[PDB]
Amino acid sequence: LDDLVAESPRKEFARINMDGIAVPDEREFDIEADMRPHELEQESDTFGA
Amino acid sequence: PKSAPLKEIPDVLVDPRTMKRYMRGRFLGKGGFAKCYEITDMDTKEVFAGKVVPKSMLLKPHQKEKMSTEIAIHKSLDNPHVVGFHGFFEDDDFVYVVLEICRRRSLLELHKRRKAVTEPEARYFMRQTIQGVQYLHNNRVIHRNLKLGNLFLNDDMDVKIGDFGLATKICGTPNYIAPEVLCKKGHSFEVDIWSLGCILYTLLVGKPPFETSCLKETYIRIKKNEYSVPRHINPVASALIRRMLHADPTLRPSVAELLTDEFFTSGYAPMRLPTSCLTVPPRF
Amino acid sequence: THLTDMLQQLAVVNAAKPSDRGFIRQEEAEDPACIPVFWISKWVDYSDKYGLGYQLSDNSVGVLFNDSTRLIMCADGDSLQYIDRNSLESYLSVRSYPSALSKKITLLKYFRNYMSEPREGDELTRLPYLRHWFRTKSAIVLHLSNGTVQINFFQDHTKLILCPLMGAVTYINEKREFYTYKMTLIEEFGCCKELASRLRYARNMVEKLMACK
Repeated sequence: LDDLVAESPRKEFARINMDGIAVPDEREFDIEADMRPHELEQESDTFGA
Repeated sequence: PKSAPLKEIPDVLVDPRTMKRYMRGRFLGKGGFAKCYEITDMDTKEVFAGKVVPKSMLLKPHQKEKMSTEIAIHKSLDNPHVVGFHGFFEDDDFVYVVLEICRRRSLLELHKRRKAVTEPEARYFMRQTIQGVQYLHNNRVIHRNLKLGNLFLNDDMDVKIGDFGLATKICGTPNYIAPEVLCKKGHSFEVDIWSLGCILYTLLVGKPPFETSCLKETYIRIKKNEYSVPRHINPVASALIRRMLHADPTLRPSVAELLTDEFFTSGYAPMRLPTSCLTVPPRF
Repeated sequence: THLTDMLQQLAVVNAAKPSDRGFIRQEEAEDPACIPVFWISKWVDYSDKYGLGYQLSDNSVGVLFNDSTRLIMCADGDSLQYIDRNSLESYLSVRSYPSALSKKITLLKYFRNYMSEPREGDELTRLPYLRHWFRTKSAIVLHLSNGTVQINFFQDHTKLILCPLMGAVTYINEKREFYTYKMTLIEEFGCCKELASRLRYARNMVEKLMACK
């Protein structure tokens, strides 16, 4: 299990609510999200061609 | 050995009679000895399901007889709840059949994912299927192989009855066989009614009413009319199933009185379903 | 049950050694009738703060929050399903929600916004949701509530999607081509080395899913 860098919360050991979390500006969310692991499967615009 | 090497299917299917060109796309599956492909009409870009049947498998007059009957019957059909026939043609090696595509597959696949569906969903699928069967019987066609697997679904989740391989207008082995066929009392439209009975049971219970591990016990259960509707099914549906599955074809309902049974006139009956229903229960 | 049945199906195909055959006929194991209804098209691992956000193939979206609740938005951008800690599922709209869901709704929209590039019947849309996931350096694994397990391989941008209900495995290659195979047919006709090793890998991933809970 050491390969696991991240996983879903185990309800038993997880925080019980998200009251502790501050909601950011969308801009900061977007910037930080770019530096997070993600896949957006961008398929590029062919501009009608 | 005892078979010729299979001929390869052209990349473009041409109907010389109408000069139409269908680009053969992806494999959709193989049903019996036919293979089906997504085909695209290269002038209009309409997409269809192309059933490709090798002539090598049509050699005896009985097999050609069969194919030609399936085709004559099916082309004579035009109904929102029957798979649309859009034409047929042939080269030296194949008979190509152009069908309305049903991209959401079949009620069998739905059965495998969902098992027992909710009663409203059952209402919806059975109503649509029955309107289909009504049309067929009004045109003197007995389908004779109604099953989950030939109740097709389109992208709007409308049901299309297909696979007219055993159909006749007034055989091989049907999925759900009626007792009268087995007893060899000959048979009539009531046969279709029996199958709908088996389909309704299956949609509500989550498993087939008769079929078991061994084929011969299935047969016995069918002759003896031996099946049981589980207690958690409600009475109204249970009574409908019993009527549909009656040992005596003369005592099963007409297709015409199916939609007026209390199972259809009571209870929530959604008129449309979302595609989400293909995999999990709906909102309700 | 989903994972258990999946594990057993994978053990069986893998134990038949489908690539170790003189002549592989992979194409005979194809079963397009078993094509998945939904898969995960996009995802964002923001689990250091909020949770994991994702988009399904029908453009609905979801987030698994770090408190083990889930909020799902349909394609219409309005209808939501919410799954609380005790797995109770509630239906609501984004116009009308409990004030306790207020932060989650905002977070959800953000994910949705970041990932983006109504006939009769649509109102009955209910979606499967993300039950568990884990990520390693080379792959992510995603388990939905309908039993589907999806494995994205990061190196070659490929995917496997496994369903224990259809007994099927879909491979999505670099060129984004979907191929769906019946695993009992893979057992009979064989598959290539590359697929076979991905099936072994999948059995390993699925074991890791069962071991976290």
